[PDB]
Amino acid sequence: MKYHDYIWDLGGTLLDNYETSTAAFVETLALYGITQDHDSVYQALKVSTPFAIETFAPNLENFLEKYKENEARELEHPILFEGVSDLLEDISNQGGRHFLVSHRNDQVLEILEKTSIAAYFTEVVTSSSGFKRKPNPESMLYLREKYQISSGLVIGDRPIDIEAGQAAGLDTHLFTSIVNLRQVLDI
Ligand SMILES: [Ca+2]
Repeated sequence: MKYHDYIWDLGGTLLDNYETSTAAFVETLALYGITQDHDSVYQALKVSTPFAIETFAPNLENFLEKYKENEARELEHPILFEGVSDLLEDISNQGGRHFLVSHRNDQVLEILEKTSIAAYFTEVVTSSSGFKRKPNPESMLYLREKYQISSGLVIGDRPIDIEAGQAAGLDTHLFTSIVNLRQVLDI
């Protein structure tokens, strides 16, 4: 068991936020009589919302407003990446601890409840903890000190996650899939 402590990222790592957003974006396009495929919309949103709108909905009246309403509805039932809860469990079964660092406010906590993974986290750091944003290592150094982390892995989907982890003296994993993370961990 290579690491004891796991410092997670939510969006793009545990939470498939682009899936719920894609569902909302595709359904909003349909209101205007427009069909676009899942994979194109998903990739466009991963670039940015302005890119997705300029690409697929540049002159659709009230599109953003309606899209955001549909997205909020989708997020009544957020979607984790496939296999997340089983991986969290396998790690916890070996005595591992899970932490979460987010730049978002305390809505994070609602998402963890709705997806039934709140029980996994020893501590969830949100913006209300007052720390600087990644890639600044402040929040991960706080966790390292408070929880006396000697064997920690920082998992996130973006460069800033890796940079924060490195600057905090922790090993990192650039998340692409749950299966691949399992392969790296032998678990
Ligand atoms: Ca992320």
